[PDB]
Amino acid sequence: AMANIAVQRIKREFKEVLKSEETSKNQIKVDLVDENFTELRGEIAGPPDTPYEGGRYQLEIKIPETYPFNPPKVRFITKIWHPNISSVTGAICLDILKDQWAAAMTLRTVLLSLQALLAAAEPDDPQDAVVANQYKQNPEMFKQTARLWAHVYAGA
Repeated sequence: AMANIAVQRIKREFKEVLKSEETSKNQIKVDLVDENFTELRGEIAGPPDTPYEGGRYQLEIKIPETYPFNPPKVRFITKIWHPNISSVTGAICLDILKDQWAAAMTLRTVLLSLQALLAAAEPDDPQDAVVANQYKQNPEMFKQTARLWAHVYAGA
């Protein structure tokens, strides 16, 4: 097992996700992978009124031994076309997953923050340059491409 603080935090946070209004709306979900709690599987719904609407995105979530004092490591398993996520690896550019993690944050707020990122790209500080360039230079074709990928990869 992990340290008591980490185990108790993760169990509490799993309960929080289960009991949340957002899971009742089918917006977020977290499931077990191990017999332990070092890897979890997240899922988020594409926010409404975005190219990701209708899609569901699986997330690889790795909990460090130092939880809650360092962030989970999170990657998109489900491929997505977004300026702040690698279209190749699913790697995520988001401050709360690096220098702006706070110990008060939770699995629930991480999932909800990732949804919010889907609704509010920051192309000037990108993860994927090709995607970010298209977002800026041809937003109509960015939208068509992201929608297509939501159908192709995310069940939209």
